[PDB]
Amino acid sequence: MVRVGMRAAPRVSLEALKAALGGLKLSEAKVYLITDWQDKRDQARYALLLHTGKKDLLVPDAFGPAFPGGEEALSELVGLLLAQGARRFYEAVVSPGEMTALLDLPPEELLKRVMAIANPTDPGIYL
Amino acid sequence: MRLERVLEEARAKGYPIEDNGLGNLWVVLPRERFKEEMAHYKAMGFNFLADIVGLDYLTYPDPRPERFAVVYELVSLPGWKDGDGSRFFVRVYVPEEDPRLPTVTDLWGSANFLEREVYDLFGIVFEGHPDLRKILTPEDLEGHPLRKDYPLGETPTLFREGRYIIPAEFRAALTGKDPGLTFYKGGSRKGYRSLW
Amino acid sequence: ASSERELYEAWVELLSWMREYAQAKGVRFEKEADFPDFIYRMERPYDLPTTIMTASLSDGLGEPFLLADVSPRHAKLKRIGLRLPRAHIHLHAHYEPGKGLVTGKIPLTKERFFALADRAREALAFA
Amino acid sequence: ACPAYAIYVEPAENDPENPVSAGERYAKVYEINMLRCIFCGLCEEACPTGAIVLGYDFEMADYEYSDLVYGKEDMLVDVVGTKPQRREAKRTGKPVKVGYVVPYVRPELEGFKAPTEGGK
Amino acid sequence: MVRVKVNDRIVEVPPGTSVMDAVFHAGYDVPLFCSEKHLSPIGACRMCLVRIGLPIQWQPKLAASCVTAVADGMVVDTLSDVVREAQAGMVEFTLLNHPLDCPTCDKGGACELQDRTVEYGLYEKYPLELPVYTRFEFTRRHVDKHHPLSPFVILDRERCIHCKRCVRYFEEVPGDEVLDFIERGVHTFIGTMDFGLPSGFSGNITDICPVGALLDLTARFRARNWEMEETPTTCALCPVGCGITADTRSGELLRIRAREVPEVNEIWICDAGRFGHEWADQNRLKTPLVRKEGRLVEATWEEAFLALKEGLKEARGEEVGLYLAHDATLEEGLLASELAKALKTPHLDFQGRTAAPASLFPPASLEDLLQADFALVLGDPTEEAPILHLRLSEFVRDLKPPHRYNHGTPFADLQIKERMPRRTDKMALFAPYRAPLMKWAAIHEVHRPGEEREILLALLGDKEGSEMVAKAKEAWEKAKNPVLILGAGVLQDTVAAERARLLAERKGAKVLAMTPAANARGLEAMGVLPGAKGASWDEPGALYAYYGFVPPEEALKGKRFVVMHLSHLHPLAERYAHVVLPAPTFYEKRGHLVNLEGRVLPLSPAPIENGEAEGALQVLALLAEALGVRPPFRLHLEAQKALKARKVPEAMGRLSFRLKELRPKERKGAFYLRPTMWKAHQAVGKAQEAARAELWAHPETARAEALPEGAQVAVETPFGRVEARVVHREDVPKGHLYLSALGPAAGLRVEGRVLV
Amino acid sequence: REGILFTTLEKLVAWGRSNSLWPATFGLACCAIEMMASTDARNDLARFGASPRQADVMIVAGRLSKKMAPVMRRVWEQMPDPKWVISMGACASSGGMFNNYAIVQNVDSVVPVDVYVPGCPPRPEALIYAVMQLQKKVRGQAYNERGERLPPVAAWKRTRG
Amino acid sequence: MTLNVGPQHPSTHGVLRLMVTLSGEEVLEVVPHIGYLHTGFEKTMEHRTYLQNITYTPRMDYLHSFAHDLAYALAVEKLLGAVVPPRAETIRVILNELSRLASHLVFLGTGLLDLGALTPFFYAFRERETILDLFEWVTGQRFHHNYIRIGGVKEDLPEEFVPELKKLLEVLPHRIDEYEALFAESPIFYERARGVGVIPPEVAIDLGLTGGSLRASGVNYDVRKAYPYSGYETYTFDVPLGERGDVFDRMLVRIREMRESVKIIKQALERLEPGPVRDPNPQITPPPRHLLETSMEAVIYHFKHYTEGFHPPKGEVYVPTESARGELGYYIVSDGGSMPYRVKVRAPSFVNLQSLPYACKGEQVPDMVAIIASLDPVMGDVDR
Ligand code: SF4
Ligand code: SF4
Ligand code: SF4
Ligand code: SF4
Ligand code: SF4
Ligand code: FES
Repeated sequence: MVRVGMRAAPRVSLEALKAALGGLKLSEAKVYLITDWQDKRDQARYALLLHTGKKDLLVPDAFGPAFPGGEEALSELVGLLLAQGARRFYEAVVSPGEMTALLDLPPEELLKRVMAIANPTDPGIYL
Repeated sequence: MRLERVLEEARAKGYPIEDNGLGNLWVVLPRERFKEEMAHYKAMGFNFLADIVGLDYLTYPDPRPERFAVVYELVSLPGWKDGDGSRFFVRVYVPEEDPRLPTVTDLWGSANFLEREVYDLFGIVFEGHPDLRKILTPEDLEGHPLRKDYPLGETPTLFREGRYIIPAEFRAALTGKDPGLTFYKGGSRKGYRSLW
Repeated sequence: ASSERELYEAWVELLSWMREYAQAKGVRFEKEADFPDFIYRMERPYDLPTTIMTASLSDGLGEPFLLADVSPRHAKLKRIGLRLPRAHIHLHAHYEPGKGLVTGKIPLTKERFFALADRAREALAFA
Repeated sequence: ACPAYAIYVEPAENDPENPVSAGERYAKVYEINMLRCIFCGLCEEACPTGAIVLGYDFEMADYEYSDLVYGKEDMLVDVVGTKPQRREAKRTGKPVKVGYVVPYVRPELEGFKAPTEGGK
Repeated sequence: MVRVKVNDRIVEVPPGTSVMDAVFHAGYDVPLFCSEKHLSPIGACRMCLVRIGLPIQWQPKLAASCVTAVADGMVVDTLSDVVREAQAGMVEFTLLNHPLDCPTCDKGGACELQDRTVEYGLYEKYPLELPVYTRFEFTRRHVDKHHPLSPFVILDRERCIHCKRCVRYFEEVPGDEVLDFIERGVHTFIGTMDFGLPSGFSGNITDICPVGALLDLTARFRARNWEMEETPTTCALCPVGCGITADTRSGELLRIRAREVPEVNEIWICDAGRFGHEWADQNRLKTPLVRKEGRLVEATWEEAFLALKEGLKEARGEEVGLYLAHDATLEEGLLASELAKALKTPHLDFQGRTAAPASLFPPASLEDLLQADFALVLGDPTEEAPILHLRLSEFVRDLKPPHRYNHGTPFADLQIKERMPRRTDKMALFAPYRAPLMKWAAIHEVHRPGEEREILLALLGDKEGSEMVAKAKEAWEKAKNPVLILGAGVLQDTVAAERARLLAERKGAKVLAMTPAANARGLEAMGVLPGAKGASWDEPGALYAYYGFVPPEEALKGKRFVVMHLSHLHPLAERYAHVVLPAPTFYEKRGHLVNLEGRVLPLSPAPIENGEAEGALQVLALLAEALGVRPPFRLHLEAQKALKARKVPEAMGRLSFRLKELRPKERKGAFYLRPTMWKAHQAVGKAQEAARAELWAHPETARAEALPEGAQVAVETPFGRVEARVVHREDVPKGHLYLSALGPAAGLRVEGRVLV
Repeated sequence: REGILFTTLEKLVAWGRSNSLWPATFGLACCAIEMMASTDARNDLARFGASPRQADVMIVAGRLSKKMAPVMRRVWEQMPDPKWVISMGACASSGGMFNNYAIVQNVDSVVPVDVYVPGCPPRPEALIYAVMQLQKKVRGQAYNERGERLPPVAAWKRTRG
Repeated sequence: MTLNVGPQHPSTHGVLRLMVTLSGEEVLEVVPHIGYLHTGFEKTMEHRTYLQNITYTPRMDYLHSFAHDLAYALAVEKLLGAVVPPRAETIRVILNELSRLASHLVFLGTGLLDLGALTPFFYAFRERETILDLFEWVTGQRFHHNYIRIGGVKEDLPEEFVPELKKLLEVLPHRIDEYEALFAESPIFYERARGVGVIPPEVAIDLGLTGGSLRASGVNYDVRKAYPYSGYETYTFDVPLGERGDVFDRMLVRIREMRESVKIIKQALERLEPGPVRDPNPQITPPPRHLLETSMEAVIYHFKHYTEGFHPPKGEVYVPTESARGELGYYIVSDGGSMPYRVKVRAPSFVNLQSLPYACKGEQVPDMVAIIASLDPVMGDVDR
């Protein structure tokens, strides 16, 4: 597993992600959005784990309306997953306290935890 | 009467016999003799195959011979041709690094779905099966959910102002290998049984 | 008998006296404990005049120089006692009907109590 | 006691001058997530003081998730209504009528006023 | 080993075994109140009662398994109808006078009484008979309730079951009888005539109490035992790195407790460690600030990285200072080290860096200090390395590490007798004042600051010391296997430290070196010390700097660009700093530390509310970009790879690292900074008054500088201006002023003045 | 034209819809059987379609398994447009008493929820309360706790896509 | 034509997915696909107290829930060796059979609707409503009632339950007959159901079809009879049977079962006298609520019981029970912890389904619907 990005910094993270995906076709990939708090999307923060199936990618919590210009970044993220033909979007709910510890765990463990907790989600809510 | 003929047979061939005074009885056959012996079991007059119950003993306080163990429930229906009402468990231990076991599909078509379930939830593959397809867990689910090393997968329960509960950090109840909240546990909390 | 009731009423009485000596000298009074048979009384009925089981007079430092208590509504051989901390001093109040509140055969008047409390404060109270 | 883990209680110390409960301790927060809640009443059954006791209201359907996590001050015996009910009854100024009637209220609910039977 | 059989099973077990421990070692169990790990069993609560045979020949009356020795070929019965009946009985006697507080009790889910009662209690009498819980239908004992004993400790006299655990503890382990029973019979109760609860170790009794009589006030009425998320970690407040457990629920630190780890801290924590948690979850900085209009502004991490590229665009790589925390992780120390290798710079240092590296000396293990023949002490153990006080309390009573059972540490160590006699001849202590421990030191001397060096010289034998110092010399001579313990004055002055190094080298003798920095020896071991040019942590040398703490103001003054990575917000920074950033406490960190004994310890992260805080690993990684260098470490795991390549051992492994280099610094004697337990950043809440600064002077010289016994005096140090209550002490050398060094600035001698 | 832009006309159509609210039930667990009670007592609702095509109101009644989510997704998408979603019971609304690998911990993940209805199962009359809610919700007669008036159709608010 | 009958549509009942391999109007083979309701109790319950689990037990077969309640309660009581009071046992047979009448009422309501027409769902619903009102009266809940306890049952029956059980016990004989009246003399249904749905006993046995859809093909096996538990051993008890297993016979058998159930209700109702209601062993049963204001031991045990709960011996256990869907039982592995080490639930509805590719093989398509309703599945039991 690769880890790119840094916590709480939306535009740098988006530019880096755009760099890293490339001409990879995503039709068999699974997209996991890691967040705390089910109800309130307005003050939400978002981290992302992408399981391509041939390799995995982690981004910390740099996304969402929680940070300035963050909403537009999450929206373009999901739009971009959608363009490469990613379809299967999932939402994972962690304790705020977890979020820092979760991404400091080793790749395999973090990934199994994420797939265990993740809820199938409409890509449209992040647009 | 058909049960006696099973136990008497197991004692001679060196098969260990488990008994709880609740009225439940087991017979553990080795891996080798399993397929054939059990073929003989249906042949022995065993109409009905009730269960295939998979067990993951990873987190069980005492050790057992191998990590996973499967229990079949064989019976002869009491209202049929000549039914005893003889019902009993046959247990077969299975290696962690070798989740193999012959199906009794040929024998009972009961063996069909149940062995598939035990494949889905635990990694155990059943030989000679018509179709081992994943049964229960979502198509794109990765792994085998009910085996102990696999997360129950809880999500925090949610309240008002930054307030959360993490169930696994909330739990008052202790498991078998749990210490408890004092220096140790003795007595009833190391296990208890009333005496009728 | 129903002497019980007059006892609880008299207990309320003694509490009143403690509160007074407290304000008078500018020295702390404290309500120590309420009745389990009130707290943990749920729907169950409660007729007692107060819900209060234990009280004390503390000095500046909060260490008590005088202690006072009554039996729960449900206990055998009901008494109200007084204890002087550190001094090994124990007193038992009964109630004889028509006479009043007595320690054995000696009447327990408010005055007697105030004197006992002052001796207590001056001797025992640290600040 | 809660199998759904739907009850959050932040605890607190009674003020001698002006008390809340009968011990030295009371409930600073009581939240219940109705959406998390399964409605066993293991909470009531666990409750030592007969504090928490399930009621009679069912008209609690509401539009927003977080409006559905009830607090202490929505649950006390004096209160008549559910959240959307009461909110409609303020935005209308037309009083609450619950859509239920009972023969009587349990001993454990004592103080809870309800429309009953022909007792009224 | 002595052959014992408990119930259905047989055990090997060393001769001096407590029957209780042979019981538990066989994997059985038996009620336990008065006896405690590391405490004298005295069959007191009489819970542990079992049966013993010696041939089938049963003894007439029951043995308290806690206070019974084991004999060769002995039998022990714990499940008999008669035993279980007796156990139930003692339990009923204990429950007899108790208060009825479970729902409302802070002892909540984990009460030795609750659990023992539910384990062994109500024996089965012989159906669905309707049975009675309670026989006794009379009035209970009612006494004083909810009584604060100290800003940190609360007392319920009703709950107390009169095991001896707290009083026993106070006399045996810390050695301060500030607690004992009062009257007798059933009237007996806990009280004190020493009101403060004076000891700096007082909070452990909260852990020991099998019931809720003694509870932790800083964490009173917060959450129930089960309800906390409990984060096992290690305490970074000083170099001994006790195991702790940081209870947090909903982002906030509720309560710190002791985590037992018999190699180093045993079952005990110090008051500053445990109650000094008030500040970590309390008032803390959650976003990056930038200087815009002569002042600070709340900003994105992005905008501040722009600011950061900007401020370093014009900067050459040897002008940058790199400065870490006394508690900085091995990963942070190592990555800072590797980045300053890459970016050629002469000055990188850490907050409690001592003129002489603690690496000079061979690390000593704690149990080595148990086995040693003599202990030579210069510096104050109580204040500099606090639980060392307690291990020296083990040392003095001749106690030595127990045989290790299947339930681990013995429950009743037959080896600890109650009320033990103490040797004064086993050690020599030399302190700048009459140290607390001077009670137990026959050879003991109050010296003054920077006088260590001359005691050490005397020990080497190049001159003749006082009566005391010649006695000390001679005892260390005759000492076959002594340990030398050295403080700040030793370690903060090159020559003293070298003489120590020398003496302790000549006789093959290990050292326990008390650094004002917690992670000092490891940060040293990751190669974080100043270089040739030599701007040190307190020196205004660099032109551009990164700071992980708050420096002397004389250091900040002058600099071109300054970037601080803190947890709370300092006033000293909003007038001197160009960029501020959020950091996690050690409570919420993840990474490694090195003990003053050379052991590597884990910090797990606590779910405290960090806000948008980030570990220094990430910050350094990000600060390297604006400078051109690409860093070798980003995250914890890769940092682990590089650490492991660097050959730092598994956790609980010892790291061996010596060093032979000194950086001396002159020390300007007017004021001394007394090394203190309580840390400056800890004075919040109830720790408010306890972490107060003090100024001590001999009443004569006090009188000269006009300093009254209760007064809050203003003081200026190069380390900043601190108010301090004035305490008169006749064991303090005349002509000096001891100011509480509530930081890792301890043991430094400084200019300054009492401002009026 | 979505029921909009004449004060007379939109109100008229909006009643039309609210009182017409045409439930398309999507049964899952025991909650579905608790809605089959609702079928009895019912009086703007309980004619179906049943076929999704023909209905405005989608009733999610029961635990929605994770494997089941993409299905319900298309059923919702495969509804005509002026459409509403009621979420019935704890399992649906939040994760319920089953907090785990198996089950969606809020149905609002996959389909835009209009109204939520707590209970395990909720009494049927509560679901009447919810359709009266949703009745009066599409009348634009509905408010949350913050003071805000609520939109007739949620999933007029999600980005489709 | 491999026709794809979807998950929830079109009226393939209870969220099943069916790949009817079918050319024409017959049925070649249906390749069944399940798992859409999988909640994962067997894992979840490893994380709940034995008490806590009693809230999760009714929730699988939600029609006959109390059979879950009964099976689990029993297997634990056995495992920890608890003694259930006679009046509790009687009430448990009453509730079990009443919940059975509820379940059955539902089964035939849906069946008659499924192919054939609408009307009789309503009368069955009326009687079911009287039953649910009974349950609400006693447990405060419609279903998923948290009532049964490892000792016994949560509390006693109120004054008003007895009178109301009689009312329904009065109308039901006439009532059950009215449903029967329409059916037994089946107008179209006869030419609709008599031929369809083939069940050989030998294959029922080979594929393991236990659940009362077994006796409709002429094998005589009832758990209340074959392996008696709760004192069914002591009742006047008729077990209805079928001739050759079709749709029709299954369908009537359960209707007979309803009057016999009602006869068990009346019978048990006769034998009921005042007493206590759960096993007083405090290890097993939380203290009386009244003395929480007096006894130390009470409070300790209350607190402990409702937090940690209790620890049964290390052991495995299982007991068989009869639901309206067949053999049900809990296989409980306890490790001596406060929560079960593992609970595997023997799901009758799960084994019963191996015989549908068999059952509807060669049948009609309109009938392929009816032949499903006739097998009476409940998916909560299946997926689980
Ligand atoms: S009824 Fe009580 S115990 Fe049960 S889920 Fe609701 S809050 Fe929890
Ligand atoms: S000390 Fe223990 S037994 Fe007593 S009230 Fe507290 S928790 Fe209960
Ligand atoms: S206060 Fe606690 S530790 Fe001290 S004697 Fe009493 S019960 Fe034992
Ligand atoms: S002795 Fe040192 S390491 Fe231990 S708790 Fe106290 S400050 Fe922390
Ligand atoms: S909320 Fe309750 S009634 Fe509804 S599906 Fe979930 S378990 Fe069943
Ligand atoms: S007597 Fe207290 S444990 Fe031995």
